[PDB]
Amino acid sequence: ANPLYQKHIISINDLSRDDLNLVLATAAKLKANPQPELLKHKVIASCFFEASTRTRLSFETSMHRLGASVVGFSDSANTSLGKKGETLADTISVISTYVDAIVMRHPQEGAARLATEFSGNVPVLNAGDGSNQHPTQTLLDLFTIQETQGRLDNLHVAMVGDLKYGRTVHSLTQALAKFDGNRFYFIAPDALAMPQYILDMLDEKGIAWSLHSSIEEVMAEVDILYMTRVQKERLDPSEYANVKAQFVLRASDLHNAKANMKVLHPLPRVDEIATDVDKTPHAWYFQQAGNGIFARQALLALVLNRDLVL
Amino acid sequence: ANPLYQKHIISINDLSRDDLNLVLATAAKLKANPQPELLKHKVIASCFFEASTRTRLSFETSMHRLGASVVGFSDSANTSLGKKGETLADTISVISTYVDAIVMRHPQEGAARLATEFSGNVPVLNAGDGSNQHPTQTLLDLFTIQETQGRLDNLHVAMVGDLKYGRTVHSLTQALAKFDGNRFYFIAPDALAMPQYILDMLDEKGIAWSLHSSIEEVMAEVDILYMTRVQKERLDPSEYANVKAQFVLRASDLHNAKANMKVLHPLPRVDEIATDVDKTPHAWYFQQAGNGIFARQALLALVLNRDLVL
Amino acid sequence: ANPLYQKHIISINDLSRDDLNLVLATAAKLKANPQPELLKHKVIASCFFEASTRTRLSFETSMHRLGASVVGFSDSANTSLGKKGETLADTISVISTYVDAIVMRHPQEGAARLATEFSGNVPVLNAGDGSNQHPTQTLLDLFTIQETQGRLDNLHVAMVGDLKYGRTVHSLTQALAKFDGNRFYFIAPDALAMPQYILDMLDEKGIAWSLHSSIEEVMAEVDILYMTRVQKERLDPSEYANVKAQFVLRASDLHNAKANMKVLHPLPRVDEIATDVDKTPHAWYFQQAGNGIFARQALLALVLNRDLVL
Amino acid sequence: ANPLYQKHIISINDLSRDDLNLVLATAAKLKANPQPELLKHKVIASCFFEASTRTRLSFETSMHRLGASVVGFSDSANTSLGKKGETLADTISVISTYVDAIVMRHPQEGAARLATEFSGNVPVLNAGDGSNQHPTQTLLDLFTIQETQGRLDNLHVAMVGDLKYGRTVHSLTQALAKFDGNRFYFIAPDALAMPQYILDMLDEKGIAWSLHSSIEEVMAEVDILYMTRVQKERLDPSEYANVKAQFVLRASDLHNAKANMKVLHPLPRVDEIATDVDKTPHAWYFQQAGNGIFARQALLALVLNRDLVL
Amino acid sequence: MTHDNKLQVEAIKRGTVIDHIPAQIGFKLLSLFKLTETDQRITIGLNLPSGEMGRKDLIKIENTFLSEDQVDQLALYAPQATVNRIDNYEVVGKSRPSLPERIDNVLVCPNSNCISHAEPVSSSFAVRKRANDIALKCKYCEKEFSHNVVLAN
Amino acid sequence: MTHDNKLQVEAIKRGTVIDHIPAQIGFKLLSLFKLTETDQRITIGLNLPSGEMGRKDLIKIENTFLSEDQVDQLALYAPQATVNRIDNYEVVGKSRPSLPERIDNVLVCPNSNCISHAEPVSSSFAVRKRANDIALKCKYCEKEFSHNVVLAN
Ligand SMILES: Nc1ccn([C@@H]2O[C@H](COP(=O)(O)OP(=O)(O)OP(=O)(O)O)[C@@H](O)[C@H]2O)c(=O)n1
Ligand SMILES: Nc1ccn([C@@H]2O[C@H](COP(=O)(O)OP(=O)(O)OP(=O)(O)O)[C@@H](O)[C@H]2O)c(=O)n1
Ligand SMILES: [Zn+2]
Ligand SMILES: [Zn+2]
Repeated sequence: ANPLYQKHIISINDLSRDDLNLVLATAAKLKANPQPELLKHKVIASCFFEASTRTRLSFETSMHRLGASVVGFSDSANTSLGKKGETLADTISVISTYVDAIVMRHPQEGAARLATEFSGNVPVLNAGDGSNQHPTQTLLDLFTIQETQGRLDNLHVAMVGDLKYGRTVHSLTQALAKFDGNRFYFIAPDALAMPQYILDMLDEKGIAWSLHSSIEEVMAEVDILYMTRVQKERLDPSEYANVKAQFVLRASDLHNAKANMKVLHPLPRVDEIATDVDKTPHAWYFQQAGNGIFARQALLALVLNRDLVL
Repeated sequence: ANPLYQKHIISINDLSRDDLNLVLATAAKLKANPQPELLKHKVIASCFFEASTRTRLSFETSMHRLGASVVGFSDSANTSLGKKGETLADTISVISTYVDAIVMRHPQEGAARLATEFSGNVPVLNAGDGSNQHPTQTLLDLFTIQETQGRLDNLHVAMVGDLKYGRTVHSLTQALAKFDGNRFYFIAPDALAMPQYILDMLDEKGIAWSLHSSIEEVMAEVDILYMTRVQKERLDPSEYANVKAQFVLRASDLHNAKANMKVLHPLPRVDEIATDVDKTPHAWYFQQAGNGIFARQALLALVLNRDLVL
Repeated sequence: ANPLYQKHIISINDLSRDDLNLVLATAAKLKANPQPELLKHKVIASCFFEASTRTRLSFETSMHRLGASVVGFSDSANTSLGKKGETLADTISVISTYVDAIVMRHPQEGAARLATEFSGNVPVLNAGDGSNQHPTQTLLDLFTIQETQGRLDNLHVAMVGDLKYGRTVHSLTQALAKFDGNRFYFIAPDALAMPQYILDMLDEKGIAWSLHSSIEEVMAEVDILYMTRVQKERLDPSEYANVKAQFVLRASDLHNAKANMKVLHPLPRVDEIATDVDKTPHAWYFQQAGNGIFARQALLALVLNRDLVL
Repeated sequence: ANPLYQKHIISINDLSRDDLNLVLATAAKLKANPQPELLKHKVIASCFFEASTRTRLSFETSMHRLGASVVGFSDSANTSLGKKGETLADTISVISTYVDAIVMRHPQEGAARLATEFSGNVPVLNAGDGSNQHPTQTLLDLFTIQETQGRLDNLHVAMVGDLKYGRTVHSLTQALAKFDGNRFYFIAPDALAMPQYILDMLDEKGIAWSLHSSIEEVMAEVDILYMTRVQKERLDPSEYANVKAQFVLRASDLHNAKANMKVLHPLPRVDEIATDVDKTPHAWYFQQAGNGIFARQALLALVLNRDLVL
Repeated sequence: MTHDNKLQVEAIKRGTVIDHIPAQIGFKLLSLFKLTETDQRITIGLNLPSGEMGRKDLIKIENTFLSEDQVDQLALYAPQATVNRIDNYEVVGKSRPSLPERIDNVLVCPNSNCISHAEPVSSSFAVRKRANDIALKCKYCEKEFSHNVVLAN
Repeated sequence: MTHDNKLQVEAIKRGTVIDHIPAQIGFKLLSLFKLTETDQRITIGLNLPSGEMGRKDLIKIENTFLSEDQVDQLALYAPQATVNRIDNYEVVGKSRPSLPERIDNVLVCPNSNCISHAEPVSSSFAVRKRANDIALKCKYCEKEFSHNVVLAN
C-alpha cells in the first residue's frame, strides 16, 4: 500500500527522509488538483483535550476539504472525558469504536503514543502532546521551505527566539537534519538557547551550525529566518525587556536579506515581528498557515487511503 | 409506516416488547449492511444542555454514519440558551423550526417530555433527563445482551453497584421485564439497594429475583454481570472503603464464570473493574460502547424514514 | 494547675466526665461574672482552612471577651496558603512559633490531631475536622442541656434528622453516654439511620435507646429534642420530598410537650423547624448558640491559665 | 529622636550599616523584655493587595504584641478595591487619612515607594513589592544570622537554589556586603544563576565569592547555608527533574558541618530540604520564622516611637 | 539426619530465627519491617516443606535479637510464627506472637480523607479483638475498620 | 542435596543461582523482578563472606531457569553477577549480564508531566552508551535522562 497507509503519526523521529518527501509530494498534488470526495464516508474524531483554535480549525478544514465527517471536542473548563477517574486509555478504547481516525492534542507528553496502544487499528495523529511533538507543524514548515526555496537541503536556515522551549524549533531541526548540507544559525538569548542534545545530534551528522546574537549578524547569508515567540512567563519582565535592542524583526533589518529569503513563524506573533514586515516580499507566515491545509490533507489521505493515485 | 416512524423516544416505559425488538432487529442490519446516505439532507440538532462527551460523540457519529448533518451545542459554563429568562419551551419552539429531529440531554427530569409539547412534528430523542430516563443506553445494553447470549429472555442477569441511583439499572430492569423468564440477582450495598418500586413491579409480573451480597455468591449461575460505578459523593469516604472486601471485579473472581458470561458497564469505570478483567473473554464494556453506534443509528433511521427496507 | 492546663482539645472521646463537668462549671461562672482581661496579652490564631462563619465569629468573640488578640484567616476562598506544596506539619510549625493557642477547622479528618505533633507547647483546639469531631459544638450543647434541664443524667433525649452523617449527634450521644441513665430515641429516615458503632457502644454500656418514626410517639416523655438538618444531596430530590421529608417540627406538635422540654439545633436550620416554633418557650436554638460564647471562653481560660480564681 | 523615626522602610538599599545594626539591637531587647503596650492606641493598616499568609500573620502578631490595633485586607480574592479604576495614589491618600502606619504587599514593583508620595507623615513599610524588595525578610534573616553566629561579618555564607529569581537572596547579598570580610559561595543550576549586577557589585567592593556545583565542595567551611526553593515553572518538568534537581539537602550531607553551621530558608520548602534535616541542631528555618516577630516589632517600635527606653 | 529436613542448615550461633511463617508472608515481613537493612548475615528460605503445618517460610538473622514489641507486630501477618533466639548454638527462648496494643508505621488508613495520606506522619492504629475480627482504629481520623479492609487498602 | 553451610551455602537440585550480587541489591532484585511470586523453594543469602567485593548477596531459585534477557534486566543493578544454571548438581551454564536495549516495567520516568504516571501502561526506556554512562529514554515522552537520575525516582 503506500508506506504510511494506516500508520500512526506521532513523532518526526519516526518518519524517514523518504516518508517526509512522500508527504510533501502528495501535498503539492492535493494543492494543485483537489480531491473533495476522497474520504467520503469517513468519520474522523477531533479530540482536542487542550484548546488550540488555529490548529483545530486547520485540521477540521482539512478533514472537510477531502469530504470527511467530523465529531470531537475542545476542553478549556468544559466537557467531561478524561475527567479524573476516566483514564485516557479508556476514552480512546471507547472512541476507537466509533471512528476511523483520531487527531488529538493533549497537555501531557506521550499522550498520543499511549493512545496508539489502545486505538485498535484506528490511526492516531498527534496534534501536540505537551512539550514533546507536533509533527503536522513540522510537515507544513518543510512544505513551505521546499515550496519557496525549491529544495530541502543546502539551506542556510536561521532560527530565532526561545530555542530552549519552542517545540516547533526542536522538531524542525531534526527534520531538516535528515536532508543534506544544511547550515544552521541559532540566535537566541543565552537563557533560551538550543539545548545541548539538538546540538550534540547535529555534530554526529557533521552538520554545521553556529550561534549568533542578532539577526543583523546573518541577515545576508540566509534563506529561511524562522522566528519563534519569546515567552514572557519564563522570563522576568525586566529581563525580557533588557535584551540588546532585541531579537524582534522590522523591515529596516530586512534591507539586507537575499531576494528569496522568507520569514516563517508558527504564529501567534505578538510583538517579535512588526506590522511593516507584513508588507515586504519576505513575509511568509500567513502563506505558511494556509499550507497547513495541504500538509494535513496529505497526511490524512495517505493514512486512510491505501493506494493514492492523483 | 414503520411503528416508530416520527415518534418521540422519551422513556422505556413507552416502548412495547415489539418496539424494542424492531429496534434491535434494525440495528443488527445496519451493523451488517451499512447505509451511509439514508439521512442525506437531514439536519439533526445535538442540544446537550448537560455535557457528556461520550454520549454526545456516539450520537453525532450515528448521525454522520447515516449521512445526516449536525448543528448543536454542550453547556458546561458556556453558550446562552435556556439562560434564565429564556424558557426550555421557547428554546425548543425556536429550534423546532430549524431542524428535522432533536436529540437532547438535560439535568432536570422530564425536560424531554416538555420538549415534545413544543417541537411541532419534530421528533425529540431523550439522551438523559436528570435521574429519569436514558432509553438509548437501555437500547444498546439489550442489543449487546441479545448479540452475546442470543436471546432476551430466560437469562440469569446479575446487577451490581449503586442500584438505588444508577438510572441505567432501573431502565434495564423494566426493559428486561417485558421478556419472559428472566431471573435477577441484585448485589448492592444495602445503603444503595434497588428501590421498592422496581421490586414491587417485578413481583406483579411474577419475575424471580434475589438479593445477594457478593458477586462470588452468583458468579456461577450468571449470564450477564452488569456492573455500575458506585458514586462516592453519596457515601462517606470511610463507608465507601469499609464494604466487605468490596463489590469490585477482578479476573480472580471470574475463574468460576460460565463460558458465555459477559461483563457490561455503561462506563466510566474508575475502580470497580480492574484492568485484568479487560483481557479476559468475559470483558464486553468496550464492545458494548461500540454497539451504541448501531442502536442509535437504528432509532434515527426508524424515526426519520417511513418504510425502511434493508 | 487545673487538669486541662495546656491540653489539646481535639476529641470528645478524650475528655472524661470530670473534664466535661469542669468546663461546664467554669462556663457557668464566666457567664455569671466576666473576666475581660483574663487572657490580656495572649495572641490566639484562628485558622479556618475551610470556611465556617458561624463558628469563627463565635470563637473569636469568645477570645475578644477574655481580652485576647486574634490573628488568622478564613479560606476555601484561596487566601494563599498550601501554596507551593507547603505541608500542614510545616504550616503549624511556623504558626506555633508566635501565637499562644491555635484554633483550627480543616476539611480532612485528623488534622487537628496532626497539628498537635508539630505545635510544641502551644495548645491546639479543634473547631472541626472533616466528618470526625467538633468538641466545642458538643460542649455548648451539653452546657445548654445542663443549664435548662438542671442535670446531664437521667435525661430523655430524642435525636431527629440525619443521624448517619450528622457529626454533632454522634458526638453528643458519646458525651451523654458518659453520664448516667439517659434514654435515647432516634427518629431518622431509614437511609439516614444512626450508625451501628454508636448503637453498639450504647448497648455495651447498658444504655437504653429506641427507634421511632414519628416525634408524636415520643413527645410526651422528652426533655431535649435535638433536631438536625438533612442536606438534600444525601438523598435525591424526590426521596427527600417524598414521605421521607416529615422530620420537621411545627408548633402544633409541641402540644403535649413537658413544660421543661427544649428544642436544640446546631444550625442553619432551613425548613426542618418551622418558624412558628420560635415563638414557643421550647425553642432554644438561638440561646443554644449564645451559650457557645461561654463554653468556648471556658475552654480558652482553662487551657491558657494554670490556676483560675473562680 | 532615633534615626528611623518616622522613616519609610521600603528598600534594603536605603538602610545603612548603622540602621541595620540599630534594628538588630532593638529586636534583641524586645526579645529579651516585652513591651506589650508600647504602641497602645496606634492603629496600623495591613494592606496585602497580593495575598501572602505567612507574612501577614507574622506582621500582625508583631503589631498585636506591641499593643496596636490592626485593620486591613488580604486580596487577590477580589475584596472590592481597585474597583472602578481607583488609582493606588488615591487608595493610599484615603487610607493615610486615618491609620498611623501602612504595611503593604503589592504585585507590582515600586508600589510601596509610590505609596510614600501620597501618605503624608504616615510611614509606609514594605512587605514585598513584586520582584523588587522585601526588607523585613532580610531583617529577620540578618537577625537570625547574628543571633546564631554572634556576628554579621567574616561569615562564610553559601547560597543554594534559584539565585536568579529569588528576591530574598539578592537582598541578603546586598545587606551582607554592607559588612566586612564575608565570603560567598553560590551553588545554583546554570539556568538559575546569581545575576551579574549582584556579582559586579560584589567585585567592585572587593568581596570574595565563588560558584560551586555541590554543597559537598563547601560544607566544611560554611557558617550559614541559605537554601531557596526552586519553583518548577522556572524550568520545565524534565529540566527540573533532570540532573538539575539535586540542590536538595538531606541529613547525610551535614556530616562534616561545623558545629555552628545553620540551615536557613525563607519557606515554603517543599522538597529541597528533606524532612530528616529537621531533627539536626543545624535546622534553623523555623526559628528563623519566629525571629520575624522581633525584627518586625523592632521596626514598628523604632518607626512610631521617637525615643525608646531600652 | 536424612529425611532431608534442613540439608545441613545454617545453624547460626547467636540470633533470631523466625520459623513457620505461613508462605508468601515471608517476603511481606522483610519488606514491611525492613529486616534486610542490616549488615549482618541473613539466610532466608521461601516455600519450604511444612511437613507439619502448611508449606512455609523462615528467616534466620544473625547476631540480632528482635524482641517483645517487635515480635508482636508480626501477629497481624504470621499469627502462627514462632520466634526463637539463639545465643550459643541452640534455642535460648522460643516466643509466639500476641496481638499488640497498637500497630505503628506499617498499615495505611483506608479513609482517603484521612490527613495521614498527604503528610509526614507515621500510621498508628489501636487494635481491638472484636471477637470474630480485629478492628483497627486510626489515631487521626478515628475511624474504625475491619483488619481485613485495612490490610489490602 | 549435598553439604550446604552459609559462608557459601550449597547445592540445589536443578535451577538458577544468581551469585555475586553487590550488597543490598539482593532484596532490590527480589522486590523489583518479583522472583518470589513462585511456589518453588527459593533460598537467599544476604550480606555473605566473599573473595572480592568481600561481602555479597546470592539468590537460589530451584526449578526455574530465568534466562537470556531476564539476566539482562539485572545489568543496571547487578552487572557483575553470574547466573549459574544448574542441572543435576552441575552448573551446566554460567551467564553474566550485559546491558539490554529495553528495560521495561521497573523504572519511573522522572518527568512529572509524562502520561505514563497515570495509566495502565508499563514503563519502558530505550537504553544507550555502555560504562562511560548510560542514558535512558522514555518510550512515551521521549525525554532522555541519566540513569542515575531515573534510579532515584
Ligand atoms: N544453632 C541453631 C539451632 C537451631 N536453629 C534453628 O532454630 C529453630 C528452632 O526450632 P527447634 O526448637 O530447634 O525445634 P522445632 O521443633 O523445629 O521448633 P518448633 O516447635 O517451633 O517447630 C529451628 O528451625 C532451627 O533451624 C538454628 O538455626 N541454629
Ligand atoms: N548444585 C549446586 C552447585 C553449585 N551451586 C552454586 O553455584 C555457584 C557457582 O558455580 P561454581 O562454578 O560451581 O562455583 P564458582 O567456581 O565459584 O563459579 P564462579 O567462579 O562463576 O563464582 C556457587 O555459588 C554454588 O553455590 C549451587 O548452589 N548448587
Ligand atoms: Zn485515618
Ligand atoms: Zn516519560
